[PDB]
Amino acid sequence: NSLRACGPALMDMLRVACPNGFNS
Amino acid sequence: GVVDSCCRNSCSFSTLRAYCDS
Repeated sequence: NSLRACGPALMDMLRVACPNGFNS
Repeated sequence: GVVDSCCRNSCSFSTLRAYCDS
């Protein structure tokens, strides 16, 4: 029950998981 | 932040989601 993502994949996952986006 | 929680470590999907903007 886990996920691990680094670099562009992590940004692509945040893009689809987040409706209103993300900005760190 | 999200890199520490989900790249340097694995995270649950709800944790990923908590790092979204709202």
